[PDB]
Amino acid sequence: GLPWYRVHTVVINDPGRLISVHLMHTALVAGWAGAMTLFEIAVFDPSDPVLNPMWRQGMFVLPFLTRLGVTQSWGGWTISGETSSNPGIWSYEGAAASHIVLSGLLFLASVWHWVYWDLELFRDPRTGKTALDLPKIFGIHLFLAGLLCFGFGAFHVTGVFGPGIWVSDPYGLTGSVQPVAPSWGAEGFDPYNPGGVPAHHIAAGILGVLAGLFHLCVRPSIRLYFGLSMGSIESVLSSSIA
Amino acid sequence: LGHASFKDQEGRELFVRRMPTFFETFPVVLIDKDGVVRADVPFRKAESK
Amino acid sequence: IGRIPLWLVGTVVGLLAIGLLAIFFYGSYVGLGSSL
Amino acid sequence: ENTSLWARFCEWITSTENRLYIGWFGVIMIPTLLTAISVYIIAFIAAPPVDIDGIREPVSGSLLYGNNIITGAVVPTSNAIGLHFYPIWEAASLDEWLYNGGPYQLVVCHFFLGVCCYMGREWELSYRLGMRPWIAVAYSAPVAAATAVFIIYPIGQGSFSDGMPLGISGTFNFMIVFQAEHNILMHPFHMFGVAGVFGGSLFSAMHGSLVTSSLIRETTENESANAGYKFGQEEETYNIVAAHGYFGRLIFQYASFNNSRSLHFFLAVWPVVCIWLTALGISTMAFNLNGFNFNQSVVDSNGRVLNTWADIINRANLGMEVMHERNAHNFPLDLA
Amino acid sequence: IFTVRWLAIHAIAVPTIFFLGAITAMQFIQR
Amino acid sequence: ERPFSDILTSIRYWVIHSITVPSLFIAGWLFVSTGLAYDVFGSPRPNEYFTEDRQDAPLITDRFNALEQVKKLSAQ
Amino acid sequence: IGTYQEKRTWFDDADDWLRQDRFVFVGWSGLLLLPCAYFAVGGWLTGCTFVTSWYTHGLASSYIEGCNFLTAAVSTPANSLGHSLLFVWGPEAQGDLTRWFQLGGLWAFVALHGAFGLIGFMLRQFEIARSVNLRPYNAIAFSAPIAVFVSVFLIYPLGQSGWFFAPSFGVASIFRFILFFQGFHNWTLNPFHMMGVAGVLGAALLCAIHGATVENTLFEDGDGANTFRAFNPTQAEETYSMVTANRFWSQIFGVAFSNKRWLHFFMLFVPVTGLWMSALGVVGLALNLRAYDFVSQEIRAAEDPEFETFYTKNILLNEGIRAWMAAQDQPHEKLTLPEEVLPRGNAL
Amino acid sequence: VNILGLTATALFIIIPTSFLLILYVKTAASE
Amino acid sequence: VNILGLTATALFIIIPTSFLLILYVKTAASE
Amino acid sequence: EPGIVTPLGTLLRPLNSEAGKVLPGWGTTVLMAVAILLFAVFLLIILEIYNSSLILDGVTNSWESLA
Amino acid sequence: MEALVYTFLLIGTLGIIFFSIFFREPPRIA
Amino acid sequence: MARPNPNKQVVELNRSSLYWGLLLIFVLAVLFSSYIFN
Amino acid sequence: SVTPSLKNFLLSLVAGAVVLAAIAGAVTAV
Amino acid sequence: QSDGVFRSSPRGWFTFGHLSFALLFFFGHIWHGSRTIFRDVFAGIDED
Ligand code: CLA
Ligand code: CLA
Ligand code: CLA
Ligand code: CLA
Ligand SMILES: C=Cc1c(C)c2cc3nc(c4c5[nH]c(cc6nc(cc1[nH]2)C(C)=C6CC)c(C)c5C(=O)[C@@H]4C(=O)OC)[C@@H](CCC(=O)OC/C=C(\C)CCC[C@H](C)CCC[C@H](C)CCCC(C)C)[C@@H]3C
Ligand SMILES: CC(C)=CCC/C(C)=C/CC/C(C)=C/CC/C(C)=C/CC/C(C)=C/CC/C(C)=C/CC/C(C)=C/CC/C(C)=C/CC/C(C)=C/CC1=CC(=O)C(C)=C(C)C1=O
Ligand SMILES: CCCCCCCCCCCCCCCCCC(=O)OC[C@H](COP(=O)(O)O)OC(=O)CCCCCCCCCCCCCCCCC
Ligand SMILES: CC1=C(/C=C/C(C)=C/C=C/C(C)=C/C=C/C=C(C)/C=C/C=C(C)/C=C/C2=C(C)CCCC2(C)C)C(C)(C)CCC1
Ligand SMILES: CC1=C(/C=C/C(C)=C/C=C/C(C)=C/C=C/C=C(C)/C=C/C=C(C)/C=C/C2=C(C)CCCC2(C)C)C(C)(C)CCC1
Ligand SMILES: CC1=C(/C=C/C(C)=C\C=C\C(C)=C\C=C\C=C(C)\C=C\C=C(C)\C=C\C2=C(C)CCCC2(C)C)C(C)(C)CCC1
Ligand code: OEX
Ligand SMILES: [Cl-]
Ligand SMILES: [Fe+2]
Repeated sequence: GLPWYRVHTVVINDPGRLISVHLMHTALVAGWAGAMTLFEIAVFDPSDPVLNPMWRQGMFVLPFLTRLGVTQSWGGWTISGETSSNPGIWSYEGAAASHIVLSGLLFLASVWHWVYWDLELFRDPRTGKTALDLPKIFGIHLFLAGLLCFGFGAFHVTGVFGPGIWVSDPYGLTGSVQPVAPSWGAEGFDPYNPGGVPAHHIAAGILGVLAGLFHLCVRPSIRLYFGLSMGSIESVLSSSIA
Repeated sequence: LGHASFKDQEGRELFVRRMPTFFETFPVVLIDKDGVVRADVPFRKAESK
Repeated sequence: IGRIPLWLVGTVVGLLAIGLLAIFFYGSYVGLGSSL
Repeated sequence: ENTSLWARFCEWITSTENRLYIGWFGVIMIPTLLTAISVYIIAFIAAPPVDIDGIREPVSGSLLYGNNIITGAVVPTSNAIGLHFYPIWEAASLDEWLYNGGPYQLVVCHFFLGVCCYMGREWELSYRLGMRPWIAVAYSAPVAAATAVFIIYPIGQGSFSDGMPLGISGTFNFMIVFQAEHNILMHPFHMFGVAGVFGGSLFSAMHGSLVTSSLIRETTENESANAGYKFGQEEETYNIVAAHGYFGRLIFQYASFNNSRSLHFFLAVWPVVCIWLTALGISTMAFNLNGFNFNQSVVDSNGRVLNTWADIINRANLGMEVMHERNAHNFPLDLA
Repeated sequence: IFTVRWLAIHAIAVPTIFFLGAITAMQFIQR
Repeated sequence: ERPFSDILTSIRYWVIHSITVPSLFIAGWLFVSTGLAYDVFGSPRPNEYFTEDRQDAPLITDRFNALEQVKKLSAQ
Repeated sequence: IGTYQEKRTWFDDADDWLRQDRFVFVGWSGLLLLPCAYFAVGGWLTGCTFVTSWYTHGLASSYIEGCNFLTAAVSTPANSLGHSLLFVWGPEAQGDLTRWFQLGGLWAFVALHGAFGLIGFMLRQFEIARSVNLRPYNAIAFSAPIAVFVSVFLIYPLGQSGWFFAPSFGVASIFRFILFFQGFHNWTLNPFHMMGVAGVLGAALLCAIHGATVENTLFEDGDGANTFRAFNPTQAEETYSMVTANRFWSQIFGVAFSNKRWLHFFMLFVPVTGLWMSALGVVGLALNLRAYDFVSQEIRAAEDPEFETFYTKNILLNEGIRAWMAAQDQPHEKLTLPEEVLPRGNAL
Repeated sequence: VNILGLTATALFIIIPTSFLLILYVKTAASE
Repeated sequence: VNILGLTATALFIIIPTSFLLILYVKTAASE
Repeated sequence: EPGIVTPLGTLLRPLNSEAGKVLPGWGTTVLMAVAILLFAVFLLIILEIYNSSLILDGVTNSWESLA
Repeated sequence: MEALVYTFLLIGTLGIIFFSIFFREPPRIA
Repeated sequence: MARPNPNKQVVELNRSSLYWGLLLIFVLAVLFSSYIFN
Repeated sequence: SVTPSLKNFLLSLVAGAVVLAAIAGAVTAV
Repeated sequence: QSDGVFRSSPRGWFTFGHLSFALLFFFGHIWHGSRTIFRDVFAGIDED
């Protein structure tokens, strides 16, 4: 029988059950993000933006919420020391509740994929067996990642639609969330330059879109398919982990 | 609490040797502008200079 | 083609190796690194 | 005809039918050890503080006196006793017997007798099972190490307080003070011991990987490969020729073990002889033979001292030496 | 010559003898 | 096949190794006895460890001008 | 392969030449292993022979200065260089090989080439195991010391101020590095190091006990007093009695192995797990996340001066290491620490 | 930390122990 | 009893749930 | 026997049909060599900029880059 | 309160040792 | 392939592996309790 | 412009390509 | 009720956890790549 450390090997050959367990893990991660944000807001003391900031209070995902734009809270305060007149729906608790309801919906989707696993979409019609066209799935995922990265780099960080990112003075005294102009020069590869992030995300998104379109268009070769075992799920698991 | 400036009897400005990252307990040394050790909190406190 | 005995070759090589190691050990008491 | 009481007792003692073989070595191994475990559990739980250095500064060492598992340790005997024998009857009261470190001597003596008779019992069961008897010869290396760190070093330094404390933080204290005294890192015997344990880990991984890699396919991928091995079988479970060929084209062809008997003998002999060497290194340090001393060895043409890595090790030894037993030295030279 | 065995032995044998000669020479270097 | 039992027992092997190995030994001897080792590897001689400007261990204390500063702090 | 014609090309010719029996197997990994490992070992042997340490550490670390095999080392670069890769074409060496040897770039050369040689050697075990059709448990085990090398020689100095606090390649320099973690980190007290010690000691015990058990539970197969000539490689029978071994260790120790595959897997598992735990501990120490003190015991000892333990003795000893080490261990700090402030006990 | 560590230790000594007991009894009751 | 309640409630949950789970998987293992 | 037929499954059906349909020969592995070597060059460039082993006219590689 | 936790963990460990020694699965020898 | 799942597997954990798991958990707890309690 | 560090880096890339070609030539020369 | 010893930043905890997880996933990638290349011999050897 299967040993205790081989239990998940039951879903190597099942794409529907694989999607179900991926959704279950993804729901667990989203629920943890929401629960952690609620816990940190519950134990958070905003009574000193200067001498007792969030990194002095051991806040983990609060800087990550802050860095991308979430600065106001539903508690009627702002981490910069101001007063939130109307934080809207995208506050710290708002993002946490959104993560919680996303976790619930993903749990329901995981249950549905666990039950309705036998979908002929997972079966190739040439032989009737269950198989996945991993190069084409990778092309779709790379194309989607390219669109998402380019949108994040051209609409969120640049501020034409989003709020921008956290920009400050070199000594970190003021600090705020501003839209940032992309630096297409060598200074854009300056690690401390905030303008590198929009330029990098725009260029990487465009190149990922092109690579995904190429992967959708062109099939692999005999030598590569038999060498890296592109028809195997442990190969893509190994490389994704890498 | 404000910046601490240390002075000896004849008026030279001594400064503390800031403890590096690797050390958790560091000997306290008040060393001058020229880099000569002028005062400390001596562990010996007998035949201490 | 097997003219010289392998045991004699090994004895000569081991003698040179032992004498060379003795030379190195003698060099630890004279010259540099000998505290003198 | 086996009716007399001593014949029946001898047959029961030498009986291989017991769950654990006792034997005539076990008739000493069992009571001495169970004495040592009993007093060791009791001391580790509720031992009052012990004046290890003889300077009337006691060390708690026990959990009920505020120690955790890492810091908990049976403290060595008082330095005033030294190498004197201190049983309970040689003390007027249990209070001073515990204050002076008597449990440490009792545990050390009973443990030495127990490991010696465990080695004898290993030989005895090898004899009564028709086996070759050198398993006890292999076990003579950890026994040598324990004797060197519990009895031989106290003998060489003149005090049981100088032995390894029965614990974890006490063990680290023993190692640190020992480095201060003897510079054990710079000793060839300790170097062979370190090479032996590192090579023992290497060879354990090598042999296990070679055998587990070369198991004959007798199961599927949904069941454990261990289920392919049936106990009591005579058929071989792995390809010795394939494993030897893999090792030969991995490292060297003519410098590889093509014989499993020689390979297993090498696996047996390497860490055992290296632990023998390091136990003898500790025992030679007990008589103050010490490691390599290279303090101020590299000197330039003008005679100025050129410091080396051995000089930095000397600085570490100084830092340990000026701090170990911070109140037990009334004089500069540490001859005790 | 010009074999893999020859090259593999020589790449670790020629510098070994050269360095052994150098270390033997510097044994006799006095202060 | 040359299982090392023929090459190590042949005078044909040993007539050319009776000159090459001693030649390499003499080359290694002269490489350090002529100061070439100190030249190419930058190791200081026993008489040049300390200069007149400094009587202690040198310190690099810089990164981007380390070449020029180690040239200044070396024994010329 | 796979009922295809598979027209021969230069790749197939190269694969055919690389995967051929010879003295030292090359393979594809030999295109990286042989130069990387050869240059790493040769660089270490050259640094231990000629290249000095007078400018990086102010120390003698080669045979040409008077150091022997134990005290010679390829020294780490200076802390002011930080984590610079110290290329010979970099901004520090700038093409000068002689000054590059004096700048400590040989350490970075040897370390990077040795890391890539470790990668190539484990790829070599992978490629040989695929050539002879064996499972790669050898390099699954060899993943452990590569992780140890990475965590110790790369991850730890990367987390610290620079390559200066990396281990210099040499015996006494490793001893200095070891005593440095004793004094500055209390690396013995770290539970991950505790698991590493347990793994190595258990692996050595397993190796010794398995060799002794096999060699002492052998079958006769004799007509000769030397058992080593009583073995035939081409056979399908066991030469040591597993049943007798199991009975002996069940009646001596209490438990015994009944599965040879599980026994050898355990002999694989113990050192790999121990070395990986030690690597995790060194990664923790890379950020000075030390298991240095027990806080409750510290407050108890501070509020009650009659409470002495071996742990407090170790704390005092580590303070002694840091104090009597810093001045001559870190020349960049310029710690001209006076005598009167150095901790010192009664007399001695 | 005096009792939060107690709770963490309790959870660590039960949850995988209970899980292992589930698997062990699930195998032991099947012949 | 602020966290004594924690440890008491914890063990009161743990011991019967582990007991019942062990005997249940004993039942369910045999078909 | 076919599985559970769904409109979404029939819509995404041609996206997963050619399981095992590959190109003959080596395909675009020269393009593999070109792309992978340029990516290694770019990655090395990034590493040298961030390690300060390569200095440019416009980069600073410090917190005053925020200035 | 920590000492009782330590003593409980160690007596549980000795219990597991005694259990593994004396109530182990017998070898089947089949 | 059918209405029931064809990849129906039985998880096994024998008594020796139970011994190893219990010892691993208890020894890890003994080792790390002094650090968690601090 | 072309800094000295960038120029030395480009020459390093050229030298790496040269030594890779030399290794390939030594391999194909058997 | 602070104890008096210095603590670690969220940056430090992030880096420590991610480096430990990075080495663990290096091992995971090794194990899965070994299972990838050696999938046919995962149950043993061919013995032929
Ligand atoms: C996203 C990465 C990833 C993925 C998808 C997989 C997937 C898989 N692994 Mg793998 N592995 C990974 C990473 C990953 N692994 C890493 C990083 C390591 C190094 C530690 C390993 C080491 C490893 C080994 C040694 C083995 C597998 C095996 C397997 C297969 C069966 C797993 C199973 O049922 O065990 C069951 C798991 C449990 C019963 C619980 C384990 C308890 C853990 C130790 C503590 C609980 C963790 C906690 C809940 C969450 C923390 C994780 C999070 C912070 C990331 C499966 C397909 C097995 C295999 O090869 O199949 C034949 C196997 O032998 N993996
Ligand atoms: C579209 C839905 C959505 C949205 C809008 C958000 C939004 C947010 N999430 Mg979130 N999350 C989601 C889904 C979503 N999440 C899901 C489904 C999960 C479960 C997996 C999570 C789990 C999660 C966690 C655990 C956390 C968040 C956090 C956050 C907040 C900060 C994000 C951050 O950390 O920045 C940065 C994000 C990154 C650095 C990700 C980098 C992606 C890498 C670089 C991709 C590279 C690989 C790629 C394939 C290569 C492409 C190749 C190219 C050529 C194309 C933010 C408000 C954080 C938080 O603060 O809690 C509230 C937090 O810790 N989320
Ligand atoms: C890698 C991700 C990550 C990181 C970087 C952090 C970082 C941080 N967390 Mg957090 N946390 C995480 C994941 C993470 N967390 C998750 C997944 C959870 C859900 C369980 C939590 C729940 C959580 C809470 C409730 C709290 C924090 C808090 C904190 C902050 C204080 C430091 C600390 O954690 O104590 C020290 C960390 C350690 C000592 C790590 C232990 C080292 C290893 C894991 C031990 C090895 C395991 C061992 C075998 C187990 C045996 C022990 C047994 C005997 C009991 C810190 C910045 C505290 C805070 O400041 O409030 C915001 C706080 O109260 N975290
Ligand atoms: C101990 C190291 C190690 C080992 C044994 C393996 C082993 C394996 N890897 Mg892997 N890999 C590694 C490290 C390692 N890798 C690292 C660090 C990465 C980056 C995260 C990768 C990324 C990776 C990917 C993406 C893939 C593999 C794959 C594989 C498998 C196929 C064989 C192969 O192509 O190997 C790998 C070959 C190498 C590691 C050689 C690379 C070395 C280059 C050529 C030298 C570069 C030097 C250059 C001058 C840079 C120096 C600059 C300086 C400043 C540092 C195999 C099981 C493939 C697979 O299918 O898995 C099943 C695959 O998909 N690996
Ligand atoms: C310090 C102890 C130690 C040493 C010296 C060592 C050495 C070795 N192990 C090997 C193998 C193994 N090691 C294994 C498990 C282990 N090995 C361990 C510990 C060690 N392993 C431990 C603890 C384990 C258990 C996890 C396995 C499983 C294998 C093998 O498969 C293999 C073998 O067949 O063994 C018989 C050999 C193949 C190395 C090689 O060619 O790489 C290529 C050469 C390189 C990379 C050049 C070295 C450059 C190094 C990394 C940096 C420079 C260092 C200088 C050259 C020397 C500095 C010396 C000072 C530090 C004193 C090599 C002799
Ligand atoms: C009051 C009291 C009790 C005070 C004491 C307090 C105290 C000191 C507490 C601490 C105690 C404690 C356990 C501390 C250790 C903590 C610690 C560091 C734990 C490490 C934990 C851990 C997971 C580490 C990871 C590394 C790891 C996996 C280690 C495993 C080590 C391990 C079990 C090794 C095996 C040891 C060993 C004895 C093997 C014997 C093997 C054996 C029986 C072989 C015989 C044999 C051989 C054959 O060849 C054949 C053929 C047969 C048939 C056969 O039989
Ligand atoms: C949490 C609270 C519960 C904790 C549970 C802890 C349990 C500890 C109980 C104390 C252990 C004492 C075991 C004594 C068993 C004697 C019976 C026997 O050995 O077989 C008889 C058996 C009888 O013959 P047979 O039944 O025909 O096989 O053979 C013998 O006569 C040998 C007698 C050996 C005597 C030595 C006693 C065992 C020493 C090792 C115990 C070490 C103490 C530490 C315990 C943990 C490590 C194991
Ligand atoms: C042990 C430990 C660890 C791990 C950890 C983890 C793994 C974590 C976690 C965690 C988690 C995992 C958490 C969580 C949470 C969750 C939640 C909180 C959830 C949710 C959900 C909900 C609530 C839903 C609801 C609903 C439904 C039901 C459906 C419909 C919709 C709705 C929404 C209504 C480590 C190793 C790291 C170390 C440290 C410690
Ligand atoms: C650095 C570098 C490089 C590289 C190099 C190389 C790679 C080489 C080499 C080299 C080498 C590789 C050397 C060596 C050395 C060695 C030696 C010096 C040896 C030894 C040994 C001994 C001395 C001992 C012996 C003995 C005896 C007699 C007794 C008993 C046994 C024994 C074995 C112990 C180049 C320039 C390219 C570039 C730049 C960088
Ligand atoms: C280890 C080994 C080996 C070997 C090595 C060697 C090299 C050895 C040697 C050795 C030798 C080379 C020896 C010699 C010797 C001599 C002798 C042993 C003698 C004698 C005698 C006597 C007793 C004397 C006397 C006298 C006197 C008293 C005085 C004067 C007169 C006379 C001289 C008469 C080999 C590698 C092969 C193989 C492996 C193992
Ligand atoms: O007791 Mn334990 O450690 Ca033999 O040295 Mn003298 O005494 Mn005391 O000092 Mn150093
Ligand atoms: Cl002490
Ligand atoms: Fe074996």
